[PDB]
Amino acid sequence: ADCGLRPLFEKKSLEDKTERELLESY
Amino acid sequence: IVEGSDAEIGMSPWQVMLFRKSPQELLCGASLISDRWVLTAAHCLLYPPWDKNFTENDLLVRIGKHSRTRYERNIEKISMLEKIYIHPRYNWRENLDRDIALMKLKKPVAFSDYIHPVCLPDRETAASLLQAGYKGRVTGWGNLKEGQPSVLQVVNLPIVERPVCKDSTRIRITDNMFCAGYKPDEGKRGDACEGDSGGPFVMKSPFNNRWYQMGIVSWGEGCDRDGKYGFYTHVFRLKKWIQKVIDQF
Amino acid sequence: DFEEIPEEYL
Ligand SMILES: Nc1ccc2cc3ccc(N)cc3nc2c1
Repeated sequence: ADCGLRPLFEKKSLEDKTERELLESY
Repeated sequence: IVEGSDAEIGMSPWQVMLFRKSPQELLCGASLISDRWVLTAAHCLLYPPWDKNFTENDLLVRIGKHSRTRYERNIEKISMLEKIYIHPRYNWRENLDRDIALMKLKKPVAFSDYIHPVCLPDRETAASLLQAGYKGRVTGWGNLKEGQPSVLQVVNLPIVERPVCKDSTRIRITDNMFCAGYKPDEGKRGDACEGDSGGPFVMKSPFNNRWYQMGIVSWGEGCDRDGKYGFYTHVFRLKKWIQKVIDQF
Repeated sequence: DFEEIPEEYL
């Protein structure tokens, strides 16, 4: 239900160092 | 992980370490899918050709880790296993088809900044995201070359077209596998390696911004060898089995 | 090579 939303990233609206690489490949 | 980088703290809160009790050693990676369940590769536990047949009492699950070797005192949580379930049709004789296993924890772990479950894909998420060229992310404490990292490593890799996967190996590829990695010409490198098996291949949905586990690190021929690819268990194709066992008890 | 873990886990 709360799955896949990281406390230190998604929950605080912070992005990790390389996640944009993934989103840009879609 | 070969050609990856150090993971950020809390970057992969579902990452689980499969740890042998005696002797103390890293066996494989795994992932947290609920407060009580861990998903990994069946070959991490059962592989007769090498006399590998681990039972619940042989193992510990360590969750919330970052450092490979350090006991992260008020950060990681170590759990005992209650029951291990291996896919009844896991094919260790031939090609590691249906390389998947579920482990039920003795008791629920509490979530924290460092411990949080990953989502399992539904039909449409799998359909939208499992496409050649789309990149997923692999994490683990496995070897850096075909030596060992001090901290969790991460690498992002593109899913590869089925034809090129099947044409890179003599092994028979099934619908329950997909392969990923860069082609020789693409310039970029990266692959899982020994110690990374059982770990998660995850993708972030652009629709709801959640991380979903699309694959499990299953097998490869060497590590980061040109013209070769990593093979992953297709999590969605085996979700019926996953739901069945978590429903049973 | 791994740091010793608390004995209540073994
Ligand atoms: N993509 C991958 C996935 C799993 C792997 C497991 C391995 C086990 C032993 C070894 N010598 C090399 C391995 N390489 C792998 C490469």
